[PDB]
Formats: sequence, structure tokens, C-alpha cells
Amino acid sequence: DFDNLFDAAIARADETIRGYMGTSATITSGEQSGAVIRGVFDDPENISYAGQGVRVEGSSPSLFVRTDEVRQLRRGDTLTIGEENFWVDRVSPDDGGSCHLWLGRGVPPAVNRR
Amino acid sequence: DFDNLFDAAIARADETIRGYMGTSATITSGEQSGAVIRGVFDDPENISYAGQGVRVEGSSPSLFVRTDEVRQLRRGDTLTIGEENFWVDRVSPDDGGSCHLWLGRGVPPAVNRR
Amino acid sequence: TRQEELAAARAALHDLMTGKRVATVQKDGRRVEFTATSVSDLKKYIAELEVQTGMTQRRRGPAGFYV
Amino acid sequence: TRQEELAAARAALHDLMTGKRVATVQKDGRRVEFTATSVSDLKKYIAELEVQTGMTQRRRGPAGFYV
Amino acid sequence: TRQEELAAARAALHDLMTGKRVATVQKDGRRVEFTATSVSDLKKYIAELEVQTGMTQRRRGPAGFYV
Amino acid sequence: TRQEELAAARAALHDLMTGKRVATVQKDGRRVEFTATSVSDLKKYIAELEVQTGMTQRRRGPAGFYV
Amino acid sequence: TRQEELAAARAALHDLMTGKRVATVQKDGRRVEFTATSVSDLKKYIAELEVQTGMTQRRRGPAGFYV
Amino acid sequence: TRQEELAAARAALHDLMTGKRVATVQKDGRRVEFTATSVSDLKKYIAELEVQTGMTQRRRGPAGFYV
Amino acid sequence: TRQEELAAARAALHDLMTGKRVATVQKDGRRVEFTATSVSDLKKYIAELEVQTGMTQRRRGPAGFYV
Amino acid sequence: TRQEELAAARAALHDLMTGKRVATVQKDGRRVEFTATSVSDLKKYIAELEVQTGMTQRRRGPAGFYV
Amino acid sequence: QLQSAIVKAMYAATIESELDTQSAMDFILGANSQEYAA
Amino acid sequence: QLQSAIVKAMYAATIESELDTQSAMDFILGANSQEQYAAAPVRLGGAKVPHLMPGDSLNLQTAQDTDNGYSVFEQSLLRYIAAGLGVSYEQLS
Amino acid sequence: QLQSAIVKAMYAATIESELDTQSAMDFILGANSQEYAAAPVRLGGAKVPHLMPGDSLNLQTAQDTDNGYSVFEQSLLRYIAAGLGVSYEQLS
Amino acid sequence: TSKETFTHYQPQGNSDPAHTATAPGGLSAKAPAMTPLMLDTSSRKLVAWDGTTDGAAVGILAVAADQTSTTLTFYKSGTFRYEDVLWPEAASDETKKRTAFAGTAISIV
Repeated sequence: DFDNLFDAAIARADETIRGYMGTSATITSGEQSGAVIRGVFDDPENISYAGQGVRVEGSSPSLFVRTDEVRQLRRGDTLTIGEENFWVDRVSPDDGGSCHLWLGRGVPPAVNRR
Repeated sequence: DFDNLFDAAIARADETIRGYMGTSATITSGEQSGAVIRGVFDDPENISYAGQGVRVEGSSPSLFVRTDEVRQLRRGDTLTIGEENFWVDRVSPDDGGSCHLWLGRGVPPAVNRR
Repeated sequence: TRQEELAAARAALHDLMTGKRVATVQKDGRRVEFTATSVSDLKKYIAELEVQTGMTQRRRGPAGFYV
Repeated sequence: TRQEELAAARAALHDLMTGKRVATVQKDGRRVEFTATSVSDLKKYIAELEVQTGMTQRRRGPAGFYV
Repeated sequence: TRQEELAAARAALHDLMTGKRVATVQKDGRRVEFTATSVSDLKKYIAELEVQTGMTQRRRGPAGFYV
Repeated sequence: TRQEELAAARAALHDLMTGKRVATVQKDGRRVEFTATSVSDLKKYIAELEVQTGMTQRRRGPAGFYV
Repeated sequence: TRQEELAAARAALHDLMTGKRVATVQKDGRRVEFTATSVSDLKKYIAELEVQTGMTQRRRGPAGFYV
Repeated sequence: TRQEELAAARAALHDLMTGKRVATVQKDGRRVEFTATSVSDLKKYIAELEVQTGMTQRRRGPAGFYV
Repeated sequence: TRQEELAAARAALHDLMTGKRVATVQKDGRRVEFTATSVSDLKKYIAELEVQTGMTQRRRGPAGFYV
Repeated sequence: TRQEELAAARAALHDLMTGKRVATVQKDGRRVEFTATSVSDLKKYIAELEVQTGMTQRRRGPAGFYV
Repeated sequence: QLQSAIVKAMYAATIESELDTQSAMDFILGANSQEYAA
Repeated sequence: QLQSAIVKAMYAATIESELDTQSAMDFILGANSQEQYAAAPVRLGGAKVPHLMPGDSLNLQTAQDTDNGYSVFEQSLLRYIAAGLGVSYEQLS
Repeated sequence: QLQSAIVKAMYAATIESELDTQSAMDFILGANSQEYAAAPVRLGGAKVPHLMPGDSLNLQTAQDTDNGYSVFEQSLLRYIAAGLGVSYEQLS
Repeated sequence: TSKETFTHYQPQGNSDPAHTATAPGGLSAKAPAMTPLMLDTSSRKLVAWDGTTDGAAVGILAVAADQTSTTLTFYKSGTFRYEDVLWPEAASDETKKRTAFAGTAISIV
């Protein structure tokens, strides 16, 4: 299927790592609506300082799921991981067998399309 | 227990490193009131110069405690490192099995919220 | 609760023979290494577990001689 | 407390035989590793602890001959 | 599942012989590896699974002598 | 101070057998590790300490014979 | 497919013998390696493949003697 | 293809003998290596190939003894 | 054209034996390794090539005996 | 030109086995290492080169006996 | 003892080859595959 | 001693294989083709040579000498018993 | 010496396996499993078992039961006869 | 140079005796020996089995014949191997072929 002899191996690697260390994620809303996927959640931390000083504390959660199921997700839809609910802000381009998913928290802020 | 195959090893490693590294810190005040936890304490040195010479050389205590024992720790309450007493200034998000407690010295400054 | 163990061990042996017994896993900061077993001990475990479990006839004893 | 660690050791043996005895685990400067054993010593340890505990008979005493 | 198991195992054996028993797969940030097996053990495993399978004749009974 | 010595050594033996003899610990700049013993010498050390201490008899003297 | 498998084995053996089996490739972010088989094992495999396939005579029987 | 293949194999043998069997080659970011064979296996491969091909022989009958 | 190859081989023998065979050269970002043969096989190659080429006599036929 | 290379080789042997066989030389981004050899091989090489070249007497025909 | 001597004597040689049994015995023992009963 | 000789002569040889036991018996010793536990009896025909693959082996146990000093030892014991009984050694033994 | 010879001759073979002793003896020594009594076996014709790797049945070479004991008896008996004053051939 | 393989011919894989019978047939194609047969739906003339009339198998041929053969000989009893007996290509199921002669004195091993 893959004209590389390497894409199959890297896809196997991604599937194995998602199986052996990932966790279930329950996508909500969107075209997939209620569905279950497996992704490697992480929550790196970041701090901003507004004005003379404002310690706004937050994090930048990421999922890094395979692209095949992450197709047709767009940005408006949300995501629920276990008991925690997130919402996709950005999907990284495919690296060959997967891509990172960047998540906000709570409800996406409006749409503001037109 | 959890659909990880990896976070279990992470938790076991965290328990082992708590046992072999760090000290027993007891907490005072707060919803936890008096409780005893095991954590690895470190205190890196930081200096600021401000104006011409305003060397205010200080320390940035961190404890790296498991989230399970420090659930709803808040921020206003204080902490004691054996003979020494501190107060939690911030709590990092969990990385999978624990987080980092960043501490300040002395008494927390007021509340200043309403 | 031995038949599922037998099935798991047989599947593990099959994938290890072919291509699929992973030793290390690395995700840019998190790494897990699993101890490496051999084939002789693995098939010894398979044989001992299959003979102890409710598996059917697979082994027979000595031999007769006649003219 | 005999049967508890009997079962624990049996499960550890099954894990090691199959695929996922964690040799080492690391995550962003948090690295630990556990010493490894051999299947032979683990099995003989299982056998001797089984003998020490009150498990049913598994081995017997020689075997006589008769025409 | 004997037939497809045999086919996959034989194909993996051939690939290992020729050029493509991939030991490790590494993409930047993600490195994994599978355990490496010998060749003679794989061959004998192939032979025994074949003789277990209901495939065609593969062995014969000793040998006869006559003047 | 022999009974608690026996208990600690036996617990160490059991955890080493199963999974829990940690060798190295790392805290991103604060890391140490310990040397590892062997299963056989640890077992004989256990036997020596238990026989020298006051716990119950564990080994008899030779073996009688009679027709 | 035996004939093309044999051709692939022959080409692989020739590459191994001269210069042309790649142990690993690296592209600064993607790299993959392959296990190296023994030349004797490759020779035995290709020889048995030649014998089993529909190839013509390669080896005759034992040579008798005459005075 | 046998003749030019043999010529290439002999040239490769000479290159490995002197200095030119490139073990590995790397440029910025890109690195590969070629598995290296021994000398005796290569030379016996050369000998058997030269024998099996149709050019002039280098092997004769065993010997002849006459007073 | 055996003479030039013989000259190259003897020069390689000389420089390798003294100091002047580079096992590998690492220019910054541009590195290459060459397989290092032994001196035994190298002098074997020297001997076989010099005796197969039509150069001067190097060895004679056994040795007689007389009282 | 046997004498020139023989003298160079013997001086190289002396220097190398005293203190000064540069195995590797490094610059900022320049690495060059040469192959290393044993001492017995170069010693016997020097002996054979000296005896094959028309130098002074160094070996004598066995040794007889007499009453 | 008589049976043991019989069985010990009745085996003599033994061959071993990963090749197929029929072809191996043809190439090693000669055999008569050109002409169950093995 | 009689039982020891019996057992030592009982198990002439052994076979090592990874296959089914019945298949191993058929492909290393032969027979089978039974009319209808007891494993499988084997005809005692002419000398035969089996085929082997890696991991399959046939090992014939050499056992040991059946009279390693037993005859002379019991001869000495018979000397003692004759001396006790008062009859001549030759007559007794 | 007689007792030691009894023991050495009485122990002739050893079988080792990883699985259950009863099953191992059934599948190696034949036994009569269809019927600690262990598993006494019949004595029929010569038999050859099959064993997978890990198991092994090895007979014991034993040891010569009269390694010079006869000569030692000879010397001791001659000494006893000399002490008693009766001839060695008469005594022994 | 020129070597072949000779294989011993044994229709029976067991000590079950095999017995034969003769009956009129309505064969329409050249039938090689030991071919399965059934009866016609209408005239119940014997005819080589097709493989889709499940449960219609009655016997297995004894000697080769053709359309001209008014009567044919077949086996009513006996155990036969799965491979030595040919089958109509329509019956493409191994289990169906094995179980075709269930319920009679003809068995497949």
C-alpha cells in the first residue's frame, strides 16, 4: 500500500506506541459526533505575564493521534478525554502516519466566522 | 487500573523515587490542615538586580509532590518542611503521575480578591 | 484461567517469531524498555502450560517393540 | 501471607514470559530501572515457594518396578 | 488460523533472509524496536507448525534396505 | 537483631524475584544507583542467616537405611 | 512465486557478497535499520530453495565404485 | 550476467583487500552503512563462481602415482 | 594487468603495517569508514596473486635427500 | 628500494612500541585515525624482508654435533 | 537384554538435513525414488 | 542388582523432537498404520536409518557393565557364608 | 560395604522434567496411570520414550562394587588367621 | 537426469471392507473411475454427482465408463481418503465434500 517500505513500519510503530501508552479519547460533536479514538495525551505547562505582572497559569494540551481518523474534524468541534472535556484548536500536518492535536479547555470561544 | 500500560510503571517509579529521594514535609492550615507527605525538595538560587544595585538573591523552592495526596490544595494555605515553614505559591499540572509544588517563604501576602 | 494464558503466550510467540515483539518505546521524553526473553524458555513455558491445562491429547509415552 | 506472593510471583513470571516486564521507565529526567532475573531461577523459586506453602501435590516419590 | 499464520511467518522469514527484518523504526521523537530472533529456531518453528498443519507430505518414515 | 534482618532480606529476595529491585534512580541532575547481587548468593545468605538465628529447624541429619 | 523468490535471494546474496546490503539508513529525523543474516545461512536457504523449486538437477546421488 | 558479475566481485574483493570497502558513508544529516563480509567467505564464493562458470578450469583430478 | 594490482596490494601492505592505512576519515559533516582487513589474509592475497601472475620463481619442489 | 622501506618500517616499529604511534589525530572538525596492528606480525615482516633483501648474514644452517 | 541389543543394532546410521526427506535420501543414500513404504 | 540390570537394559535409546509424539514416532522409528494410551508398537524389521532436522535427535544410551565387581564381591560374601556354615566353599557356591 | 553396594545398585536411573512428576513418569517410564504410591510401572519389552527439550532421562553408571575390597578382605583375613594360630586357607 | 516418483495405490485408509454393486445408469459424460454419483430426480438413473444436490450422494464409482454403459459398478461401503477421490468442481466446500456421504456405508477420512 505504501511505496516506501518505511511508511508501513512507522505506522506500525505509531500504532504500537498508541496502544501501549496512549489513552481513550471520546470525540464529541462534529461529523464524527460521538466516537472513540486512542491518543497520547500530554499537558505541557506555560505561563504568561501581562502588564507589570499577571500570573495567568495555563497549559497547552496535545493528543497526537493518527491522521486517518482525525480527518474531517475542523476546529469548531470539541473533545472529551475520560472525565475531562477539551476542544480542538489546531491539527498539525501529517508526519506520515499521525499528527498532533492541540486542545483548548471548556467551550470554544464563539465562531466569529462572518 | 488505568488503560495505560505505561502510567502504572510511571506511578511505581514515582513512588520509588519519593522513597529513595526527598524528605517528609508536613502541611499546616488549608483544607488538608495537618498532613504528612513525602516529596523531593529542591531550592535553586535566583537573583534580580532591578536598579543600580538591588541584588535580592533568593530561592525558588519546589517539592514535586503527587497530585493524589495534594488534591484541592488551593494556594492560600501554608506548608512546613520539617522545622521550616513555607506556603504554596503555585501548583503545576500533573504530567501523568504527579506535579510540582512551587513554594514561597514566610506568610502568604493577604488575599486581595474582593 | 489457564486457556487464555495459553492463547496469549501462543500469540506472543507467533509475533515474536515474525516481527512483533517490541523491545523499546520512545516518545520524545518518555521511554520504556522491556526485558528480552528467549525462544527456548518461551516454548518450554508453552509446553508446560499446555500440558497442565485442559488441553487435549498431544503427548504419548515410550514405545512398544514386536516382530 | 504465602498464597498472595505465590500469585504475585506467578503473575510476574507470566508477564516476563509474555512481553512486558518493565526493565526501565523514564520521563523527562525521571529515570528508574529494575534489576532483571532469569526464567530458570524464577521457576525454581515458584516451585520451592509452592512446596513451602500448602499447595496440592505436584511431585511424588520415585517409582517402583514390578513384572 | 494455521494457514495465514504460516503464510505470514514464512513471508517474514523470507524478508529477514533477504533485506527487510527491520530491527528498529525511528522517526524524530519516536524510536521503537522489535526483538531480534535467530534463523535456525525460526526455521524449525516453521517446520513444526507445518507438520502440525494439515498440509501435504513433508516427511517420511526412516529408510528401507534390501540387497 | 536477627529476625528483622531475616524479614528485610527475605522481602528483598521476593521483590527482586518479582519486579521490585530498583537499581538506578534519576532526578535530572540528582541520580544514584546501587550494585546488584545474585539470586543464588542471596538465597544462600538467607539460608545462612535463618539457620544461625533462632527460628525453627529446617534441615535434618543424613538419612537412615533399613531393609 | 518460487522462481522470483529465488531470484531475489540470488540478488541479495550477490549484494551481500560484494557491497550492497544497507544495515541502516538515516535522514536526520528518520532512520531505520535491519538485522544482518549470516552468509552461510543465506547460502543454505538459497540452496534449499533451488532444490525444492522446479529447477533442474544440481546434485546427484552418492557415487558408487567399480574396478 | 555471470562474467561481469564475477569481474565485479573480484574487483570488490581487491578493493576490500586494499582499502576501498566502504564500511559507512555519512553526509550532513544522512548516514548509511553497508554490512561487511569476511575474506574467506568472499574468496570461496569467488572460487566456486569461477568454477561453475564456463571459463578455463583451475581444478584437476586428484593425483597420479607412478614409480 | 596483474602487476599493477600486485603493486597496489604490496603498497597497501606496507602502509597498513607501518602507519598509513586510514581506517576512517571524518571531515566535519563528511565522514567515511573503510573495513579494516587483517595482515594474515592480506599476505595470503599477496602470495596467491604473486604466484598466479607470471612473475619470478618464489617456491620450488620439495627437497631431496642423500647420504 | 627495499632498504628505504625496511629502515622506515623498523624506525616506525621502534617509535610505536616506545611511545609514538599516533592512532588518531584531531582538529576542529577534522578526525583522522589509522588502523592498528600487533607487534609480532610487523616483527616477522621485518625479519622476512631483511632476509629476502641482500643484507648481511643473520641466520645460519641448523647446528651440528660432534664428540 | 536381547531386545535391547536388537534395537541398538537395528538403527546403525542416522542422517540429518533440513532438506526434504525424499530428496535428501535420494541424494545421500542413493534410494530408488524413481521406482507409505518410504 | 537384578532389578538394576533390568532397568538399565530396559531403556535402550531415546528421541528428542518438538513435534507431536505420534508424528515423531512415525517419522523417526516408523510403524503406525494401526488397525484401530499405548502409543504405537513398532515392527522389528531390517536395519533402518531415520531422517532428522535441527532440533530432532536420536541418542542411544550405552548403559553400563552389568557386573561391575558384583561377581567377585558376592564370591567373597559366599566365602564368608561358607566359613560360617561349616561347609566347603566349592560345595556351597 | 554391602549396604553401600546395595544403595548404589538400587539407584540406577534418573529422570528430570519441568512439568508434573506424575505426568512425566507416565510419559517417560510408561507407568500405569489408567489405574505415596507414585506410579509403579510394568516390565515388558524394551521401550524408547520421546522427550522435549528441558527433560532428560539419564541412567547412572554406578560404581564397581568390589574395588579392592576383596584384596583388603584377603589381607585382614590373613592377619586374623595369624592372630588365631589357624591357617588362612582353613579359616577363610 | 530423468527421475520420477512412484506412489503406492491404496483406495482404503482403514481396515473397513469395501463392497461393490451394479445398477443402471444415465451417464451423459465420460466418467473416470471412482467418481461420486447420485440418482436422477425423475428417472433415478445413476449419474455423476454435481455437488449442489446436498445429501444426494449414493455411491462412488468402481470402473470407468461412458454414456454407452447401460449399467455401472460402484462402491456401497468403505472408507476413502479425501484427496484420492475426485469431485465435481461445483462442490467447492471442503466440509461439504467431506460430509457428502454422511449417513451411509461410504465414509471419508
